Amino acid sequence: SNDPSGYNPAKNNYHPVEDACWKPGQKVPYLAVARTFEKIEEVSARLRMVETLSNLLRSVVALSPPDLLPVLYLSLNHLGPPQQGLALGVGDGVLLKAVAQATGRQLESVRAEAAEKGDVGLVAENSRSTQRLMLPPPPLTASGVFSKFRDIARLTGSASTAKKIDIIKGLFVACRHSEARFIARSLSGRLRLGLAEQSVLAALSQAVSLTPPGQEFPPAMVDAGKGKTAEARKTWLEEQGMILKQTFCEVPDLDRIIPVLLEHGLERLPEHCKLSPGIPLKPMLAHPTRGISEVLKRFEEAAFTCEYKYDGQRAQIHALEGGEVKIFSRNQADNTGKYPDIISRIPKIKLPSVTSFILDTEAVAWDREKKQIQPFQVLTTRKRKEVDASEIQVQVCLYAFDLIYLNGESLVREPLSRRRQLLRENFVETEGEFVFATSLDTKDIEQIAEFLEQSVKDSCEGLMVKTLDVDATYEIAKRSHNWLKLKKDYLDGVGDTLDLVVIGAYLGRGKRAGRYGGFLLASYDEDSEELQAICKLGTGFSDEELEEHHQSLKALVLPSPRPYVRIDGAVIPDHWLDPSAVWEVKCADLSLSPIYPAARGLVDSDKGISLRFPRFIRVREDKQPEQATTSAQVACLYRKQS
DNA sequence: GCTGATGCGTC
DNA sequence: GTCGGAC
DNA sequence: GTCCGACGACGCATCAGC
Ligand SMILES: *OP(=O)(O)OC[C@H]1O[C@@H](n2cnc3c(N)ncnc32)[C@H](O)[C@@H]1O
Ligand SMILES: [Mg+2]
Ligand SMILES: [Mg+2]
Ligand SMILES: [Mg+2]
Ligand SMILES: [Mg+2]
Repeated sequence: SNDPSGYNPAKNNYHPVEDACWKPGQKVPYLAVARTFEKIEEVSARLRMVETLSNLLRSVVALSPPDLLPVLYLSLNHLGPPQQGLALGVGDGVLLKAVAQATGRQLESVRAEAAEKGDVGLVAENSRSTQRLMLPPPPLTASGVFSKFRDIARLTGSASTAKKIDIIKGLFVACRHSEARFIARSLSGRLRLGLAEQSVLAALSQAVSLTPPGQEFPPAMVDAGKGKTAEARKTWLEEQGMILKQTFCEVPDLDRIIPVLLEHGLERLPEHCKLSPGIPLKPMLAHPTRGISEVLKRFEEAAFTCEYKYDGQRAQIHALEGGEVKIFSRNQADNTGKYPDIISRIPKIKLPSVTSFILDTEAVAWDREKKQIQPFQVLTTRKRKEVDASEIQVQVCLYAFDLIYLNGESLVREPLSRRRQLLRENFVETEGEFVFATSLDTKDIEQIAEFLEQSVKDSCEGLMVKTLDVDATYEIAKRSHNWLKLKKDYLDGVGDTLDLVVIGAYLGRGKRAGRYGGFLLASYDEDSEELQAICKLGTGFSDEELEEHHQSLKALVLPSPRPYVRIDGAVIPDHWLDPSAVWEVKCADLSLSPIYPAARGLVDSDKGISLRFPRFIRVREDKQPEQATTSAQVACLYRKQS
């Protein structure tokens, strides 16, 4: 109704009409979204973030229903449904170049300031635009910005980058107040509100519950909870929240959900949006566990099963009523074109009485000559888009462990004991092509230990543990991490541990802004008496330990690298460090690296060795660089993985 | 027609 | 993928 | 326990520059 600069979606007694900063039917100003982002990032309690976002959404619902879908995508920093594959194709380099041109500054200067500040958003908004005339263009709108993000993403092929930069410069030219900050963070893929998919869904269910869509204007019902006690209100909002969450888990597509929501309302939503083959769904996830004893603590007395945890890529296989077959990744991306070989074997895995299904499987590289699982790295050499069956060279075996839908029946609310039985009886195993995950039903600690040892001997990461009947459904909305993963490298006394030298530091971004966010590490090659970069490291240390690292490594900063340090193709550190600090580092496995020089020539002529899932464990004050893990030791640890 | 840098999606 | 912080 | 965003290696896919 006035100036969006003063918009406060965090105010007390927020009124969706009277406190909006735009008029009924008007397009939602982008500045309204930006001020909402400001108020969100100012707080740390999710519940406060959700109310703030809910207030904006209620104003959108009340005043400008068509902008709901854009505003939600801007809030998630998504371009659309994950199975459609839209991607910006920008990257820091392009974004920074656009900021340079827009502000008429040198690229190197913008790059150095972004790194120093740990944030592109502040650089893009604390500098004015040269192309801007005396008369600014019209103010940006939420849907307008979203459509421009989509335009950027749809630009492909030769000469597309320059067209992308033009759109980005136009946006920065039209920005006001804090707008440029959130445009830039969105384009860089680092919106970092502290609020994401789960909080957005909560704000959306809260908003449509309190301010129903479909009302004649002016809406008679602006706050549908005002007539309820505080406790009844909270119970009601939690129930409505679960209706939305469970539907979205089954159909994580806002293009489908939002129109239904505006037309029929939330309570009728499940009737219109149901789980079905051909629509990807959210997969069930797992929590790590320390050991067998913790497994018994979380599962108490409930019977459970242990399954090999195969080291491949999750594949959600959909067989539609009528024959069509789709395959999706754990992030709902369409991998159908990547697996022509699997699509052709579907008739061979399902009994003829199966008319439709959704299977939960692990695609694993398989050596047909040796009849043996192959490592995850081999699997990754497969082509991704538009693959022809004849050209496949790395074969895949599917390891199936769950069944989510069969013959028209959703199994989401059924216990695993029944889902597994339907999987085992209606599908056919073929060695090297499609098999059921090796499993063990027991409560005996001794058997479980031997079974965990055996899973590793059989080329697996460890064990997956799942209840059979108690809280054993596939309802992600109730618990997304219902399963437990047990790997050996989670244990304190098990796993490959290395002592590596810190040779560089990278300036932190976001939460790490103003300090180091990552470090470059090296092993010691005793033949050439050089330090060879082996991996980067950015997790495992607490906020306190990280502040100590910054204090302790600041005397070691060097203007130039030492001659006996070799990094080859690794990212050049922002700060070179005199080799001195030695840290203990844990990884899940060692891999052959196309960029790191550590141990190059000892296991492969061209490739050195790096670490899979590295994490900081502790400082090794009792170790000098000469006593750090050697490149020969690295090579020996890699060979031991057979 | 080719290549290095790098985006993007696996983990 | 692992991890720690805030709730 | 949930939710979130810091950060990791790696390989195919993509495109400015040649
Ligand atoms: O390490 P993480 O949390 O990503 O592990 C979960 C992934 O493990 C894969 N996987 C392999 N074998 C199984 C079984 N038997 N059951 C469940 N998941 C399994 C999946 O790809 C999963 O995302
Ligand atoms: Mg950097
Ligand atoms: Mg895995
Ligand atoms: Mg730690
Ligand atoms: Mg590129």
